[PDB]
Amino acid sequence: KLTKRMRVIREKVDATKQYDINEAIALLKELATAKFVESVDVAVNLGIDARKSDQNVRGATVLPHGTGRSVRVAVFTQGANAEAAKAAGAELVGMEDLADQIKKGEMNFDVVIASPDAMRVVGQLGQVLGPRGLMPNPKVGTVTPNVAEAVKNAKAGQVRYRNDKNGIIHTTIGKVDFDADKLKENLEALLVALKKAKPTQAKGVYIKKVSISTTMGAGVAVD
Amino acid sequence: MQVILLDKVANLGSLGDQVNVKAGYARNFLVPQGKAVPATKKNIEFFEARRAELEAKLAEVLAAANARAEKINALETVTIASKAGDEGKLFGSIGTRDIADAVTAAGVEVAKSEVRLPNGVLRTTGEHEVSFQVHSEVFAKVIVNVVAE
Amino acid sequence: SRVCQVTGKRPVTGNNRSHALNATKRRFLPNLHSHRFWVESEKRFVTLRVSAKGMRVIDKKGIDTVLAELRARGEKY
RNA sequence: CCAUAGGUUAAUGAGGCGAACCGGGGGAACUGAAACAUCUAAGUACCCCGAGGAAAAGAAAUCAACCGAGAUUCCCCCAG
RNA sequence: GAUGGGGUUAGCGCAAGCGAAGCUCUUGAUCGAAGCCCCGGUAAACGGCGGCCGUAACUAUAACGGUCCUAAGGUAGCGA
RNA sequence: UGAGCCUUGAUGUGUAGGAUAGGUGGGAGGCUUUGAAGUGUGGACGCCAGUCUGCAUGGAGCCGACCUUGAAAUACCACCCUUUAAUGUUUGAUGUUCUAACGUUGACCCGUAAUCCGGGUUGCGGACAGUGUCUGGUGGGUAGUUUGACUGGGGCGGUCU
RNA sequence: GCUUGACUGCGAGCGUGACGGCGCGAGCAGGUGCGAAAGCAGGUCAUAGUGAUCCGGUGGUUCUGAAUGGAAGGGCCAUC
RNA sequence: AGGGGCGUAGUUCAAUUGGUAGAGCACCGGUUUCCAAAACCGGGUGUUGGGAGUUCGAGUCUCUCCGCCCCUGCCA
Ligand SMILES: [Mg+2]
Ligand SMILES: [Mg+2]
Ligand SMILES: [Mg+2]
Ligand SMILES: [Mg+2]
Ligand SMILES: [Mg+2]
Ligand SMILES: [Mg+2]
Repeated sequence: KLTKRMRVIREKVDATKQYDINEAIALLKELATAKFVESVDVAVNLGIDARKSDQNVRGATVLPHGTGRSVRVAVFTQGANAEAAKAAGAELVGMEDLADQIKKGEMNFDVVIASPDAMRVVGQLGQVLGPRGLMPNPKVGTVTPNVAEAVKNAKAGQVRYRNDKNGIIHTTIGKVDFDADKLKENLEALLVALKKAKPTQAKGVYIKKVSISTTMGAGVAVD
Repeated sequence: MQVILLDKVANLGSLGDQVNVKAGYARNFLVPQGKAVPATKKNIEFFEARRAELEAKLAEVLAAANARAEKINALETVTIASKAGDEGKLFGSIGTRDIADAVTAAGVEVAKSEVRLPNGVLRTTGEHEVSFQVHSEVFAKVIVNVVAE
Repeated sequence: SRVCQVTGKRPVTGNNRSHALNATKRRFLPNLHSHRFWVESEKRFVTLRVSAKGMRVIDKKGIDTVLAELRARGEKY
């Protein structure tokens, strides 16, 4: 049934047992077996379940190491914030024209940032940006008066996360070619932000399991 | 309830095998039927003492076995004669009776049973290679020279 | 009577309580059982009225040792 | 089958009585609480067992508090 | 006795504080029968056997019912 | 025969549609004589639409990839979620085959001038029954009590701040 | 229209109750609000909208901490 | 208190279990026969207790706002 490519992947990783961060990151570097450069895919299970409305978590984190995942930033803002956004390196800055370009189907951006005054225009794009999860939300810091900082903070390696229905976290710390030590710092910085996001009523281990995997790599548990 | 086996009760093992077992089991079955005894400090030392006693017994019976062995192994060739057997046709055989006395030479007594004569009943005249079994593991060796009357 | 021949346990009295702590007099009796103990020296079975706690001490102390103490008290068998 | 149970003798000892006191095994209710359940009365009355002129207890796995005391019993305080 | 929370302190810390191991206080996952809930039966088991409305060739009455409560509303016989 | 997890397999129709398109990322890939597509029933299930791959056969093809679509696909993976199925791990639940505890108000022998008792022999039952501790339920069977006052006597009615 | 005085510590002197208690209070201290200010504000036009103590719960607190350091527990404050 | 539970057309009770609330009888009509009654249809009857989330979209899942429940439980 399984081909030789798939069988060697599961031969390299024995996921039936847990592994320590030091060993886990070593395994991740040896799992990079693809024609194209891969990106680490986080597989963290939370004991808390989003089936309770108040237990939902939305957060953001800027990573110094970065991820490489495309970061084209479209900015909805007016006035001095538009110049500050351009000076901060925003690829697209506009309001109604850029919204109408989006309505015309020009979607050459990966991240939308909006000023609170621009929320009126971005709200009209809710049918387009909403299902794709690109809609700016204050809880992730993408709706801010300090538009230049949001453009900055993003660019490099700002990553977003939103809990699913099964209470699982599927983020990305960065590319696979990143150094093991940097990747460990990357996930560690992510982990502390999750602890802050944790509520209180949740009478369960915040994380049900921490695992890491690449594009075609197997899941190695982290301890 | 530690108890020292006296036989091969079921799967518990065999004679002389301390094993942990539920109290009731021994409290009313092994002991009143005599199949075992508690392996208590006092009893266990007596047990091990009897064990070592029989062990040294085996040592001696095998130590004295090598004694008889060497006594007769190293050369100790015999040349006793009896009937009118000569050369060519040695005529008669030498069997459990005369052979035992021969190797014994009024000393190294080896039972007539052990006189394992492999090459038939040694009818031809000449050099003959005869072994003895003083003990089950001891493989003794003797050379017998047959001479005419 | 309900007296253990090994440990000497006998009925004792206490109170039945309740959620209102009402106290009514009661009796606590030992977990006595008539058992036939195998005495090796006489190769015989001797029946004793023993408590469940008494059964535990018989294994620890030995069948002969416990009987020796009973003979000091002095009784029939 | 030995044995054991059992049986027959012979030696000793115990039996019962007696006031309170003492130790132990059991152990109320009336009453008080202005009723009444917890509680009180009370481990009292009473019953049973055992002992003595006394009994019981008794020679620290005790107290103290960083200083020390040195078995048990009894009295006065501590203290309502 | 799963898990979680406290207390204590080896240690680390200028100290703020943190906290190993151990002991300890607690929280009570899991297991858990009858019973109860539930499903039937049983009245020579304890027991129960009402109202409302309409309807006969005159009236009347209501068999012929219908309706509600109820579980179901008194038969034979007897009856100031 | 239970209830568990562990792993694996399988399972994911409101619809548009590629339609047996869980959940969420990763993901432009995918992908591979090592059985390319295929071709033949291994298919069993299922919506009977479809799905996974006895294995044999053939030898590089295979496929992210529009549109609608939540929507982009059992093409891509961690591995999980549901439906679960098997597999590994644990307590129990009965049934049975036992005897050795225990029971015998079965038979026989002795103590023994004995329908008691004890011992022995044997049979039957048997890890039950029965008993102890703890515990749920039931329990006028038996106890200890309560069951107010004002009031043109009391009760009834009414009243009590 | 603006606001939180429905303020905190107190309180001269009175009222009404057998008492437990209840009620009124200028003024003082600290911080407020509204006014430009004088000033007003310690809930509501007033008089009903309520329940003592014990016990337990919660927060705060250098008060206590049964050898000592803690802690438990207790006390005090807030409060159920 | 704590753990299970339920509140859909005037009459009750099904469901869906995110995509989609019927039947019951009462009522008015229509059929059916020579005609009546019985039967057979049409149809007029709904916010799935209520409120807010979650959602592309939920009477459905969740949080609950409650009423009415069954089990179970506690010393102002
Ligand atoms: Mg009284
Ligand atoms: Mg005297
Ligand atoms: Mg008359
Ligand atoms: Mg009384
Ligand atoms: Mg009166
Ligand atoms: Mg006003």
